[PDB]
Amino acid sequence: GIVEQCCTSICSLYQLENYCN
Amino acid sequence: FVNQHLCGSDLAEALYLVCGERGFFYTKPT
Repeated sequence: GIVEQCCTSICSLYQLENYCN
Repeated sequence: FVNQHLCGSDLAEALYLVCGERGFFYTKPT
């Protein structure tokens, strides 16, 4: 997931854009 | 927006600022 992978790790807008329409 | 730590609120607030009204889904992890 992101709640754990994005919190335990850092993420750039790119990853973000992969979780929205 | 750079690449900082995404956690709960920030997670939504971060997507809230990239999609805002675009509607961003952040389903829960396994």
